[PDB]
Amino acid sequence: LLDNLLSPLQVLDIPMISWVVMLVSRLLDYVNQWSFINHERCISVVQKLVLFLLSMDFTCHADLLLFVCKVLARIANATRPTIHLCEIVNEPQLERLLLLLVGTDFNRGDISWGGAWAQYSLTCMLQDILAGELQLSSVPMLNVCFNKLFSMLQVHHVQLESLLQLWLTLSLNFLYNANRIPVISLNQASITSFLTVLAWYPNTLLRTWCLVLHSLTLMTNMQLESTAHLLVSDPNLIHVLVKFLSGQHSPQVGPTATQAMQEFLTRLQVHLSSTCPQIFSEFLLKLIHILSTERGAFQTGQGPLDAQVKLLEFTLEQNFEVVSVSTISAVIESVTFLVHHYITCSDKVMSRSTRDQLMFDLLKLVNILVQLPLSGNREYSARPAYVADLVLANQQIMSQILSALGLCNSISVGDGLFTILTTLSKKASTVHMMLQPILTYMACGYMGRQGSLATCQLSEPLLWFILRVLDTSDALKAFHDMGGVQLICNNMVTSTRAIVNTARSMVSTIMKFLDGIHNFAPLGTITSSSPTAQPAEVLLQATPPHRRARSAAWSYIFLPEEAWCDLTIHLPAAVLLKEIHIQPHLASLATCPSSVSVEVSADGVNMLPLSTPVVTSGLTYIKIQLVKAEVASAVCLRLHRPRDASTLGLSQIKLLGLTAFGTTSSDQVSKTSIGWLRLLHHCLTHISDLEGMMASAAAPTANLLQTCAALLMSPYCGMHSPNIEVVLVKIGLQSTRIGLKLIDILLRNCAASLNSPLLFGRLNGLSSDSTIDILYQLGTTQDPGTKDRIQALLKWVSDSARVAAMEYGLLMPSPSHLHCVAAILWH
Amino acid sequence: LLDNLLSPLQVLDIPMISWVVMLVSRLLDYVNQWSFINHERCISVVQKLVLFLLSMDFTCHADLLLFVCKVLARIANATRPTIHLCEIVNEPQLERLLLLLVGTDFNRGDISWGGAWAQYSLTCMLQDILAGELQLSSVPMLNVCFNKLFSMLQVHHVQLESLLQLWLTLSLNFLYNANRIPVISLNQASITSFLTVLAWYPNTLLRTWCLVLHSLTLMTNMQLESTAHLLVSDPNLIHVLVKFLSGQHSPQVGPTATQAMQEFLTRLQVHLSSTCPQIFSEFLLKLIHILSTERGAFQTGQGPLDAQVKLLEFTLEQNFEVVSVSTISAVIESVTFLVHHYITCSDKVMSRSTRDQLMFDLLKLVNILVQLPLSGNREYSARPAYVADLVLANQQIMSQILSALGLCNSISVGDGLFTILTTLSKKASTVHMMLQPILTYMACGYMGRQGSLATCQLSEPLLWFILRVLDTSDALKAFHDMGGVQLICNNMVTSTRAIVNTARSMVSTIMKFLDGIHNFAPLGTITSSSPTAQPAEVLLQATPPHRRARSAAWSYIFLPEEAWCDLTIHLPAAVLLKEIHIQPHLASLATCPSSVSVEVSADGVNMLPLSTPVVTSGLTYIKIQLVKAEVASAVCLRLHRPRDASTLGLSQIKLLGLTAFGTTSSDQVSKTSIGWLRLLHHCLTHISDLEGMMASAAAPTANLLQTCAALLMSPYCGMHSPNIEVVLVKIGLQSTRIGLKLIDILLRNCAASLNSPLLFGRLNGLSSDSTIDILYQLGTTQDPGTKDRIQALLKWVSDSARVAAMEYGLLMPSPSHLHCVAAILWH
Repeated sequence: LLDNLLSPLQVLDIPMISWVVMLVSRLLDYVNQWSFINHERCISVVQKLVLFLLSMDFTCHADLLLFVCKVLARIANATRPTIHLCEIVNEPQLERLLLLLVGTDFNRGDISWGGAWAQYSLTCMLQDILAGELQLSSVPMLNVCFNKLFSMLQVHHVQLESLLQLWLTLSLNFLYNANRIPVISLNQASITSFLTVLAWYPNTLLRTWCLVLHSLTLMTNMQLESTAHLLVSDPNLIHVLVKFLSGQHSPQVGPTATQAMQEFLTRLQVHLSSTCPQIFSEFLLKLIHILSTERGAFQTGQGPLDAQVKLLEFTLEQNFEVVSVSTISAVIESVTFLVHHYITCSDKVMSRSTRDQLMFDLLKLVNILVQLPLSGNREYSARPAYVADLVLANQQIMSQILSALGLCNSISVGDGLFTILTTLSKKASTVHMMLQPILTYMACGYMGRQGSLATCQLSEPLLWFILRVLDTSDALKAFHDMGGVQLICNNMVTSTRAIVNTARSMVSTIMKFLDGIHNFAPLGTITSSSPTAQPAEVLLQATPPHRRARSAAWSYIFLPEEAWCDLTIHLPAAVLLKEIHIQPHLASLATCPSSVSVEVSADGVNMLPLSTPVVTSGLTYIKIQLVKAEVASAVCLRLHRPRDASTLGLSQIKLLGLTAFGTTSSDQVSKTSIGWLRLLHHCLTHISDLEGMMASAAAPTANLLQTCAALLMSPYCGMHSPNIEVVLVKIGLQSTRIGLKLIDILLRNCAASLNSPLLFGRLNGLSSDSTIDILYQLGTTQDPGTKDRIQALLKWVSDSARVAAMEYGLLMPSPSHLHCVAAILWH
Repeated sequence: LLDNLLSPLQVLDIPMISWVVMLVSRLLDYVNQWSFINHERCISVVQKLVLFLLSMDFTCHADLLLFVCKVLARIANATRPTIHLCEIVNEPQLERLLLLLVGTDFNRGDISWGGAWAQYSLTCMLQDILAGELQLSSVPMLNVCFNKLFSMLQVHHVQLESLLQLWLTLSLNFLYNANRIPVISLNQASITSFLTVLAWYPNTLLRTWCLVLHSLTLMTNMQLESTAHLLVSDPNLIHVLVKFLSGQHSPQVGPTATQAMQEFLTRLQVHLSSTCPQIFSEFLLKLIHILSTERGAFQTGQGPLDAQVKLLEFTLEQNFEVVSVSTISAVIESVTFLVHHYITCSDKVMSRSTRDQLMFDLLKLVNILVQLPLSGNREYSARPAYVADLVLANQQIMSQILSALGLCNSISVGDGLFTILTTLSKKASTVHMMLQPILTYMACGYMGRQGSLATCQLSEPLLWFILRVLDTSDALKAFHDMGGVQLICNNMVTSTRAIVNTARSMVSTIMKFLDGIHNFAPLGTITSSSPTAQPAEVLLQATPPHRRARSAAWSYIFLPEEAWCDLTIHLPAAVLLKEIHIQPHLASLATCPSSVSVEVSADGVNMLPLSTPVVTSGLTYIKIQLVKAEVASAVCLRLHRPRDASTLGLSQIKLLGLTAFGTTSSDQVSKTSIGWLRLLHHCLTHISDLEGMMASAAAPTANLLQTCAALLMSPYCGMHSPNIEVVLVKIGLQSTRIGLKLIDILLRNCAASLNSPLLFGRLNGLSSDSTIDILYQLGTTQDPGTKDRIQALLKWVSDSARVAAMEYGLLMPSPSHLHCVAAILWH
């Protein structure tokens, strides 16, 4: 009946056909993909049903199409030798059929031919018929058709997303699995056109990308040169993966997309492993280089951080043997520049309640790369020189790394840099290779500047690294041979001139005599630029409201056109602001500001934003820490209207910091000259057998003893007094002349002998346990100068006596130093 | 006393000096900027105090420095002829003093010389001394010094941020104001080096930018060629403003930075207005072009949207006379490409609870630009041709605009495009200039493709535009002369072949006989991949929990390493999912997911992410609307851990959509061929005097009447039946032959005479009010064909009679058509 009703296709009574198709559908379904709807004569009727599907125009209706598809599938699958797709259609028919699903003459993006239900029904019918099959195989014909469909992407005759979805659906035979061999084999031209289109494809949304990654994965599993090789060897693959990784939605792509990318890369690695894994590792390194280069995704903070971190994690497990040194060095250089920028461009505030992980993973990758042995000709990682040597010889890379570590303080990004530098030192061909960049760094100031008072930036981490490099006698001897001792001694003198001591002295003491951070908000006065706003004085109260206070202490009603509310807190006097706490109304977190822009005014008149607004939606407590404490007599909080409320509710605002003086006034290597002294102490003491040499290198430098004494008589600035004492004794004893100079510095004139050192800050002849010990050791140490030393000591005694019988050192001899001279004579 | 104590500067007893300085400070303060601390001999002591400040090294202490600064300022300001800075210091001294504040040998980024309090005290002292001044003026000397300091930026001897802060502070005399003339005049070399450094400066945080903008503003107010001209004429200014505008923090810069940018641009405009405003307008257009070009900020969705919108708003108020046509056309082209990308790359979901404003403002700018008169030589906007003409002649721009409007549906971005097109038509030199791009667009398919069934995308907005362009007789005549009637008629036939009707027909009726969107969540089964998660079935309940329910209906405890929780809802059958509602626990909005990644599965096995995760922190209700309804038998919600909680709390999840059939199964121009018919009706009816011509152009096209009849007998698809009837009568009457064909189509064979039209879908001879009216009018209209028409009518009667005495049209004559023939004979 249905056969005869359709016979005109090969006048139609569409109403009678409809009744019959519905009846036949109901009978066949009484005989899961079709729940949404709730053997030669068989070939005849199914062929006619396909013709009918192909004949449907605007006079036909999608709802009938659904049943036609359902019945077609069910009949194909009901016959003993299942009817194959190649018995049902021919090539032009199959092509038109698939174009109903994917052609741009039938589908206009959001508008699909026959609607979503028709698309779905057609797909389900094709899938059912194929599955029944999986005499003549239909796969050859599907291959022809899909290769044509892929050849049609470049001219915009086929929609990428629908083609991919369809090819995935039909080739999976139904759950996706990254190890599946597609039923429908695409040819090399298809894969190439696919990559080309993707490289230029402008509208790649996330669903499209997930389809793309799943399909690339399955393509790698096709027997086409393997497809994995074709793909990785194609320049377009890098463009495509860069587009993907370069990106109110979250920047992320979410776990499923990230895992899709991982599965793709894993499949590439696996297919290339037992043949040519070097091109895969080189592809990964080229990719990372592109992402890390200036104005690239990593540098601009673009793209799905989750996918980028996953890429780095995957890359860190790869074997980089037989990789070109050019790509390795390119990635090392881009990465070191990137991480240096990252550490130097750090935001001025921090709010918490990650890109660090990405930077750390890149530094880990660099660590892996610098350890690779080089080939004989130094062009490829091998498998006794190393990539490390090329890096050490690169002055710009080493400068960037060392200054980066110089900007770190006491595993993180700084730890990553330390690990790299430690590796570089272990892998350096010679200790000189490692020392030369260190010495270059120590010989210049900020960003390689020169100048009289310009000296390089030290940090506890960088210092620890240098000490590790200077750990062996061979390293210390080389350091000496390259003029390192003179360099650190000069740097100590210079840096001591170019810093003022921030440790409190007697001015702070006189202030205290005249009467962990502290909340100054309660002392403040709070205003709003809005004339209608509720008085916010309650926000300043030292004691917050109860964590269940049902009504926000303070509320702001936004006019429908208002994006920002402002609250300015004027303090009675400037303070060193370190943190700003904002407590939103916990009971109604929808009224929390979506973001907060902090401006600070030192003079309390000219406000300056601290940073870009911090995102605060979803936070129960907003803690904005100033990385660098700022002098502030006023703080303007600009609170952005909540995402999902017209009122802003706040409980408390705290402005935490320190006063200059009073009770509320509560990395030395980075802020003082002490790091140079710690280096000098290490050189003088670490390898006793070299002390002599080091002392002789150090003793000549002008004003070194005066500076070291100054550091000795300073409040603790990151070096325990005994080490400074040891430095002073070893230099003072390395020769008689310097011994006399040290005695004169301690007892008589301790000042330096606009860029010249001065050391005016200390009274002459002051004594401490340290100077007593030093003088005792100078007196009682037995060597050629001992006599002269005693002599000078006795001179200072009689001189003092003489002045007393009538130089602040001589008008005010320390009783302790006199007693020390007596204790020396006694011994 | 203090003078004599300091006399060694020009041995120091720093303790005695400290006591004295503190006493003197207390006496002077008993005789607001210094609250943070709580006349030739005068020149002598102040000079010595400056020497002391300059002599401070690590043996001196910052706390004393504070009082030294306070006392220095107070003494300078206490003497009758205030002591001027130039009496206190000389050039090298002043330079060192300022370098204490801004030099990189004394300041290391976060580490400042003497600490924040010392920096502040030094600044306050300089400001106080200057203010007292404002015999010899100190301004010349400050000019020298600051020009030197700016010359020192390029070699990294001066920190940009501190130099800018200091120059701003000192030149303002204290509240900042964009109309202030700086006290300290910088020279051309300074401004040039400033711009150069800024162009390359890698670490420009927001405070740096605010300083930069304030200082550029004030520089424009300096009498240096005016400084405004120097700035705008400098290529670096564009690089700098692009860096600024190209950018958990909000992408925005906040109101203060945005206003700083506006003030800067306003000052540039004002300074350049009465001299050379064309270079300023050209600068604005070059800037916008750079931001809008491919891979630029606007295109990549980067930078402070608030500042970018403010830039566009500012630009929209400028006069663009005497601007080069090259820059105008460049910006028009980049902007049209951008907005086309924007409309075509729209996200697949939408969540609400803006970049549109930016796109709309760019389209407004384009609208302003296309209206500019051209100079005689067509190289510069003038002040009777227009930029509009150049745009109309640009095929790529017109294609992009028209396809963009083709993707819009019934002021927004689409309104902006419509406004532009309307302007282009009003400004076109001739109607042909406007019609040619329309006709080109109508002659091709998607992205200019060709093909048998490929036809262009129409939309209600684009259609309205075309009708407005075809409003006059001159326009309709030209449209006819260029073959537009034949084009729209062919397009109607073709598009009708290439679409299936999605309107419900009798299959939906039979389904209903066999028994605004709907929540299918309650029918679903919900699971989590986490074995420990609480059963989430409560989330599916049709009825939400009370809006004050104190305990989340469902909660998920995140393991410390878990970023995502997942909830998969399997539905009993596929549905057309249109929306996903997620109700978080309103009482505890801290437990709301920070973001939600929706995956949908049509087969309920293979999940595909819909889009990148939607940001949901701060939302009281999460409504994710699928722009394109998707078939879904399962939905996987991946909820991201809250920003500030280890538990996720949810009240309800709804999955709203439609079933294919049943009770729950509840822009035609874009999805049908009707737009072509609305155009044909407009051509045939709008200017009665042209009807003849139009009809003669339309009547020849093959299968046109069959298609128009098909559309007539279709369910309403965006065209009321009377208009279709008018089209049919006018064509059928334009000649006797076609009249006979129309009679045969209505009474006998209505089917078309894989790309050929078919129109199989309709029984022959069916009647409606419309066909009755058409046939009546054909019969009773008096003209040459009338007789033949009656004749054919009578033929159909007797033929029918004859078949009855023994073509479905003849075996089933409509009683209504027979009666209509009788009513015709009677008249």
